[PDB]
Amino acid sequence: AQNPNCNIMIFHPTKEEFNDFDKYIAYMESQGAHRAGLAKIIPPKEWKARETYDNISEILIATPLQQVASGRAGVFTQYHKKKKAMTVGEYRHLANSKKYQTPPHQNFEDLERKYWKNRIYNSPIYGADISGSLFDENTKQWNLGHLGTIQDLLEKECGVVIEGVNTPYLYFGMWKTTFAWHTEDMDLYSINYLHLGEPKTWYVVPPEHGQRLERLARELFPGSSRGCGAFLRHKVALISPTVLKENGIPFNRITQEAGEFMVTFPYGYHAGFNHGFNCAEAINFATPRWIDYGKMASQCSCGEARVTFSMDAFVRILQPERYDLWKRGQD
Ligand SMILES: O=C(O)CNC(=O)C(=O)O
Ligand SMILES: [Mg+2]
Ligand code: NI
Ligand SMILES: [Zn+2]
Repeated sequence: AQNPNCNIMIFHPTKEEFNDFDKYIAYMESQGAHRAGLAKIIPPKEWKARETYDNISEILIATPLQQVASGRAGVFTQYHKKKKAMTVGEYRHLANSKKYQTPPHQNFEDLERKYWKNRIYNSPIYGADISGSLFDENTKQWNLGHLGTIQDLLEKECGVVIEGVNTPYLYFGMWKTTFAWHTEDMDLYSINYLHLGEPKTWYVVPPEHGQRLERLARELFPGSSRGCGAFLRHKVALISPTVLKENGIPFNRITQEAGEFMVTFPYGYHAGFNHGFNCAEAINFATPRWIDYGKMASQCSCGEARVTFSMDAFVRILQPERYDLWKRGQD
């Protein structure tokens, strides 16, 4: 069995191997990449996402989210407080202000330590989940706005045509902005390109061990667990590496830099934080191997998780028994 210790693998495709996205994902899997839950892909040196980032300041962040924490330094939840709209250029200035800028530090490790020690005492503002793309239309390779859609994959595998579309989202981050422990909707893959700015640190639990993380989370967030049998779908809970190690949960960590892709694999729980002002783009995708994960994915039916239009058909076709209860939570 390839990659049996479930380590995060890093790939360096040539320009020729960068042509066929599906083929390269399948290649990574042949080498065991999926066992980690997360892989890094460094594009060939010839490749570029676009010519420059000099003209992005007028993009609008209609609903910036202030991430307010509750709990203890290693075990906390976050809620999102909506703020007034601002442009990317306004957000970048805010991120660089004395209140929100990255502190002096020695290296990524020192910064990680400062994050875990101090995150809860601050409320950073995240420009997350903005529909759009920064890939130039002429970029032909690994262009997240031109991937095959999940609806087309389900149709190809299962023969059923369904409604829905699949488009990318932009994330504008600052120091301490945080993504809570989660897997993707319907335990899909995700792909994330860091377009510009400061790094993003990731933590991941191998898919084969995801239920260990779920059991710990039920213990650590006991009111939340009573409220919902899949509350990590709410994307609000954080658990530090120190706490995971204390409880024997297998995981790995890696830092993504500007110009790099990350791929998360079906049912690979992940969480992380941004080092300073940055812009990432991400989208969900599927392969034939995903179908069995989609069929088995947990669902939030308490009402909190509230998701996209396109999830309806996935539930309806892959999980018909769950459909009626799930839809009541959507309505
Ligand atoms: O970048 C972020 O804030 C969160 N991204 C992801 O969870 C992903 O790309 O799957
Ligand atoms: Mg602009
Ligand atoms: Ni994700
Ligand atoms: Zn729920």
